[PDB]
Amino acid sequence: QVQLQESGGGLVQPGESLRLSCVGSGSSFGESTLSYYAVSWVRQAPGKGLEWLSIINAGGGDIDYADSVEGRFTISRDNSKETLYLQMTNLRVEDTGVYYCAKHMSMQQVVSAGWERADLVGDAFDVWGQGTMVTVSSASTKGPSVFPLAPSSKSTSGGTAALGCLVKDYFPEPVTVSWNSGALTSGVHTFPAVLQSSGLYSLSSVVTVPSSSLGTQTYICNVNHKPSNTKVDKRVEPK
Amino acid sequence: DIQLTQSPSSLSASVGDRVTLTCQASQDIRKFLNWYQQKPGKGPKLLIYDASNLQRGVPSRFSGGGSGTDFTLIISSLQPEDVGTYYCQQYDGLPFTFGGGTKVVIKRTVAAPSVFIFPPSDEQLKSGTASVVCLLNNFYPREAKVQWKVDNALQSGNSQESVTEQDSKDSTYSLSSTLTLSKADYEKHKVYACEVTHQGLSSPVTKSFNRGE
Amino acid sequence: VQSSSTGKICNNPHRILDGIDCTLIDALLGDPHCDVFQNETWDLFVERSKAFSNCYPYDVPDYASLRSLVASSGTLEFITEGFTWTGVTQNGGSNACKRGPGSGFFSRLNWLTKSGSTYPVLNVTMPNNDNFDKLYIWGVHHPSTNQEQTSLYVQASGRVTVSTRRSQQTIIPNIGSRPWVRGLSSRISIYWTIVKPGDVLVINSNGNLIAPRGYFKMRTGKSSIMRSDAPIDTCISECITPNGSIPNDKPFQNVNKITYGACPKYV
Ligand SMILES: *[C@@H]1O[C@H](CO)[C@@H](O)[C@H](O)[C@H]1NC(C)=O
Ligand SMILES: [Zn+2]
Ligand SMILES: [Zn+2]
Ligand SMILES: [Zn+2]
Repeated sequence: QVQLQESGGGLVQPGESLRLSCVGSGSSFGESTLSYYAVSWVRQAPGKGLEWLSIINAGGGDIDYADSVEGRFTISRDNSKETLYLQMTNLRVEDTGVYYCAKHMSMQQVVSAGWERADLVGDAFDVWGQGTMVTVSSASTKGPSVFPLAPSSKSTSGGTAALGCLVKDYFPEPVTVSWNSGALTSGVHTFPAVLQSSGLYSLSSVVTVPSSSLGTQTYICNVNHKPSNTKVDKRVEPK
Repeated sequence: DIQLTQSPSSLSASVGDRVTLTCQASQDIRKFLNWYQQKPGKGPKLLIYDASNLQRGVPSRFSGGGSGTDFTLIISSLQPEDVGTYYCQQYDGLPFTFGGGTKVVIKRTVAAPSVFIFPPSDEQLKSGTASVVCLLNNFYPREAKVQWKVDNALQSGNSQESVTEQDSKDSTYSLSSTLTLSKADYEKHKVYACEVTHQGLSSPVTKSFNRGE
Repeated sequence: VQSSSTGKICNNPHRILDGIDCTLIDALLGDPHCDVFQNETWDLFVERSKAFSNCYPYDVPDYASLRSLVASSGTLEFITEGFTWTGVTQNGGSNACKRGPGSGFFSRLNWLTKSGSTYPVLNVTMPNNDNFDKLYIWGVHHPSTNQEQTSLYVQASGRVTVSTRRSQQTIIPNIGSRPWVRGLSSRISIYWTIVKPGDVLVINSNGNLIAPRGYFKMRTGKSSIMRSDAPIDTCISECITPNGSIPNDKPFQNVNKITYGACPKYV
């Protein structure tokens, strides 16, 4: 099946511009690739639903826009690279959200045969990308401080001990957290970030580990905050 | 613009229940209607296309019906992995539009949270701020009360909670409460306490520590 | 012996239709730059050497016969019929054949492809309940690759069978490259079928069919076709050669063995 992957997202000031890209790989029936299909951009503001933005046919024509971005956004594609683009200009605060590129299922053109469907079907989105985060804010990027949340004697509840990492004061979203390089996943909870009054985000990751483990094993949390090129590995130990 | 209205906005149900989601269009859209599922932090996935067609690979407990203005997505036997949000979507005419989404939530047996408290680390105080964290692990239902006490004085306005999405495997939640105060204030007081109230607990549970112990 | 010509074809008394950039066959199928010729009639159709095709690349097995019988018929009158093509997508088009700004196709033909993930066995009939012969023009797509074949038609090998009560033609498409023409290594082959009164057309295909949209009304009469580069003037002459009109007062002529109308005999 064709697969999609968006990129190009980031933090930008209101009024500025930004170009998102989306690369197709794999293939569907008849070894068709993304350039056989119509594609749309769809976005999702934080905590909200889905909003269709724009559609473009396999061959680059039959373009349309939602009124909310018409005259500001321009959709295009380069089929030689199996890549779609969304050029955003005059961005505003409410354009903030996750942007997905999404393939419509009906075959629209077969170039090797000089064939093109008479009509743009625009039927169901059978493949979506993972999305790319766009933040429109006056605020500047800031990387996180990472502090250990240390297990202590008498902290046992159930038959387990708990420890974690507090990732504090960063902007914009998002940060990723893993434990022991992804080797430890059972009993891991990474909480949603909360916006603080300062306008910066804060987040915690915790894990519950048998009490016997404490002194004996090693527990390390690996934090990534790409927006500031931050990569921290902090060791969590008993106080 | 064609408007799609989904009901209910939110639904709680037990494993095994037959669940019905509805989508109403403001005008006749024939059968040009699709249903998607989106799990937290993930992209949508097609379940049903053109009102009633089950997408390849989607479990058979999902089915679709309706036409014109009235459509339904039915889950014949709800599974814990079904938690998430379901959207309908219309392509009779541009602009394409989505319903506002319906969130599905699993009901399970009560499970009391296990509670832990963490003092601020030394590195953080070194930098003028003190964060005290309280963790409630693996509980149900989601409703819980977490109260901070400083030197036994009931705190307010200076803490924030965050809650995980319902777990896809055991349908429980976890929660964190963070009490934030300046290093000055933190050094003022001695006893820091997190008191938790929850339906699975016969009486409030308190976890605490004494500063510098 | 008439041995000279003015060098011009006289436009009376015979009805001359100057093809300009179009051959008669391109006019028949409905090549876009030729749609001006839709439903036209002639006593003599004049084909120019500068004519060119500008649509999907095609060939016609027994080209000479189709061209001859249409030329003799003397009309392109076309009557759309309501074929029903269940379970396929219609009106396929191509950028090799733009009609105005968008992709298009021959006006008289209907390029059918899969709908969803299937192309069913088409099986349609059209009775002739009139008292004249109907000429149906239809076609077969030959893809250049297997990938192309399945993308368009699903079946790994297609087939087109068109029949009447006493004739039948079955064509199997042939996958492979031909020389690149206007960007394309694929082809359409054109075939035709005559259906007499009281007879019936049956079309049965599981892929690669380029369907008819209706029929050309057949006539009999004095119409013909000629290749010539002579200009067409306003004047009167019964005898026309590719070299120009000639007087027919003399019993013999030495201008050209190709002639039309009341003409001296070539010697
Ligand atoms: C094709 O249609 C004709 C006319 O209805 C019918 O006699 C014949 O059985 C059909 N053939 C198939 C393959 O169904
Ligand atoms: Zn846990
Ligand atoms: Zn509008
Ligand atoms: Zn105090």
